[PDB]
Amino acid sequence: EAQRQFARVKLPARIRYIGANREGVDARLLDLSAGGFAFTASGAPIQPGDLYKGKMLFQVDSISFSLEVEFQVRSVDPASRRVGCEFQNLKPREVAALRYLITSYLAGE
Amino acid sequence: EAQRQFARVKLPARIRYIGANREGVDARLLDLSAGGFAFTASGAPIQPGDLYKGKMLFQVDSISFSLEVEFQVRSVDPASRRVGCEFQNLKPREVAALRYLITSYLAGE
Ligand SMILES: Nc1nc2c(ncn2[C@@H]2O[C@@H]3COP(=O)(O)O[C@H]4[C@@H](O)[C@H](n5cnc6c(=O)[nH]c(N)nc65)O[C@@H]4COP(=O)(O)O[C@H]3[C@H]2O)c(=O)[nH]1
Ligand SMILES: Nc1nc2c(ncn2[C@@H]2O[C@@H]3COP(=O)(O)O[C@H]4[C@@H](O)[C@H](n5cnc6c(=O)[nH]c(N)nc65)O[C@@H]4COP(=O)(O)O[C@H]3[C@H]2O)c(=O)[nH]1
Ligand SMILES: Nc1nc2c(ncn2[C@@H]2O[C@@H]3COP(=O)(O)O[C@H]4[C@@H](O)[C@H](n5cnc6c(=O)[nH]c(N)nc65)O[C@@H]4COP(=O)(O)O[C@H]3[C@H]2O)c(=O)[nH]1
Ligand SMILES: Nc1nc2c(ncn2[C@@H]2O[C@@H]3COP(=O)(O)O[C@H]4[C@@H](O)[C@H](n5cnc6c(=O)[nH]c(N)nc65)O[C@@H]4COP(=O)(O)O[C@H]3[C@H]2O)c(=O)[nH]1
Repeated sequence: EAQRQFARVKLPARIRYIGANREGVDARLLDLSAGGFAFTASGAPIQPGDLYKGKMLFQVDSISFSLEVEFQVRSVDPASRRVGCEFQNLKPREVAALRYLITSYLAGE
Repeated sequence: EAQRQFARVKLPARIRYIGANREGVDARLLDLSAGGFAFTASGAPIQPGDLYKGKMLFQVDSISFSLEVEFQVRSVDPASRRVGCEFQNLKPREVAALRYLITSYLAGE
C-alpha cells in the first residue's frame, strides 16, 4: 500500500463542475484532502485523466470555504462509479490554507 | 493610543445583516480583523451597543470564506457614519482560523 501524502477527511462538501456531455454536475464529496477528493459519478461518462474546472465548497469550524479548482481524474472504478481526483495548479498559500483547515478538522476528531 | 489586540487588514469583504428598520444591509468592509470589522453605515439609524447577526464574506488566497457572525457595534462616528464592530461568541477554532487566514494575508503584503 502507498502512503497518502495528505490526510483525508469526510466533511460537508460539494463539487460543481461542467462535465463531458456539457452536463452540469453537483456532487457531494466522499472525502477531501489538500491533494484532492472523491465523489460518486452517478451519471455521464468520465475517464481517468479528464481535466475539469469547478467550484468546490466545504465547511470546517462553522466556516464555509469555496474556491475555483482545476482537477485531474486519477481513477474511475467502473463498478461503484467512485471517482478519485487530484487538484491541479493550486498556489502555495492555497495548499497551505487547505492543509491548515483540514488539520484543524482532524484535530477536532 | 491603545494597542489593537488583532491586526487589521483591508481585503475584499462584505457583511449582510438585517438592521434596525427591518431594512436589509449589504456593506463592503473598510477593514477586518479576528476581533471585528468596520463599515460605512450610509443608511438607517444605528447605535453603539446594537447587536446584529449576519453573514460575512471575505476572500484570502483565492479562497472565499463565509460565516454567520453575531456582532456588537462598538462605535459610531455620527459624522463619517463609520461603524466599528466587535464579533461576539466566536468559537475558539473559528477565531484561530480567522487569525490564521488574516496572518496569511498579512504575510503576502
Ligand atoms: N486509484 C485510487 N483509488 C482510491 C484512492 N483512494 C481511494 N480509492 C478507491 O476507493 C476505495 C476505497 O477507499 P477507502 O475508503 O479510503 O479505503 C481503502 C483504504 O482504506 C485502504 N487502502 C487500500 N490501498 C491503500 C493504499 O495504497 N494506501 C492507503 N493509504 N490505503 C489503502 O483499503 C481500502 C480500499 O482499497 P481499494 O480496494 O483500493 O478501494 C479503494 C479504491 O478503489 C486512491 O488514492 N487511488
Ligand atoms: N481525498 C482524495 N484524494 C485523491 C483521491 N484519489 C486521488 N486523490 C489525490 O490524487 C493523488 C493521486 O492519486 P492516485 O493517482 O490514485 O495515486 C494514489 C494511489 O495510487 C494510492 N492510494 C492511496 N490510497 C489508496 C487506496 O485507498 N486504494 C488504492 N488502491 N490506492 C490508494 O496512493 C497514491 C497517492 O495517494 P495520495 O498521496 O493521497 O495522492 C492522491 C490524492 O492527493 C481520493 O479518492 N480522495
Ligand atoms: N472607537 C473606535 N474607533 C475606531 C477604531 N478603529 C478605527 N476607528 C475610527 O476610524 C477612524 C480611522 O481609523 P484608522 O484608519 O485605522 O486610522 C486611525 C489609526 O491609524 C490611528 N489611531 C488613532 N487612535 C488609535 C488607537 O487608540 N490605537 C491604534 N492602534 N491606532 C489609533 O489614528 C487614525 C485615526 O484615529 P481616530 O481619530 O480615532 O479615527 C478613527 C476612528 O474614528 C476603534 O477600534 N475604535
Ligand atoms: N477590524 C476592526 N475591528 C474593530 C473596529 N472597531 C472595533 N473593533 C473590534 O472591537 C474591539 C473593540 O473596539 P473598541 O471598543 O472601539 O475599543 C478599541 C478602541 O477603544 C481603541 N482603538 C483601536 N484603534 C483605534 C483607532 O484607530 N482610533 C481610536 N479612537 N481608537 C482605537 O482600542 C480598543 C481596542 O481595539 P481592538 O483591540 O482592535 O478591539 C476592537 C476590535 O477587535 C474596527 O473599526 N475595525
